[PDB]
Amino acid sequence: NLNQQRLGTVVAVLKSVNAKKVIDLGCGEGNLLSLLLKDKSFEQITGVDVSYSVLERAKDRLKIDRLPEMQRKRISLFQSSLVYRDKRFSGYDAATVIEVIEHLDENRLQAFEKVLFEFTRPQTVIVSTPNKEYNFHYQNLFEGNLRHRFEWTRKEFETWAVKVAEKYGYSVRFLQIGEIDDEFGSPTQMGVFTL
Repeated sequence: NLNQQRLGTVVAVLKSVNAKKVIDLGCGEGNLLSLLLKDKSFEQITGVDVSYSVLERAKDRLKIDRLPEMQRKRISLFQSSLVYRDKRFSGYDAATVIEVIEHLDENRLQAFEKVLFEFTRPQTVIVSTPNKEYNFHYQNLFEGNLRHRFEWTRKEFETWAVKVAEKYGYSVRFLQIGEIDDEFGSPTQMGVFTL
């Protein structure tokens, strides 16, 4: 499924840069945390979410209060707004922002940018967001999955990526996740930012 490819790619990218400490900003229900917890190469796995409701679901989904001792010593989950600085954000090799920016209004987005690229400022930053164009053509209204609004087009994602890259001094690489359409691109767009 697409989610597998999406999260599977993030992990792959993280290993390519030999990231040992990873923080997933806006971790939702911990799906990425799950996959990361399966790769012993990651020494510290951290998830952050603005809603404790979602964090609680993440805790249950991961059965954190069940994993072995050495397993629970590597993961951490905590609540934060993601728009203000937080000391708990520093000291990481990489930060992941999966399907998060399309949900942020102009205001929260710009503040999130400073906290991420200026304060947290990790060696690697992975960001993925849907492709409005691709979905418009392959996603049926009210249908939960692909195959036959606030999402960004390729141009919009590329424009944003170049903007933060040149403003904060990151080199940016563009990846296409999912089946590629010669005219519309792929289901999800990904930008890999490196210092």
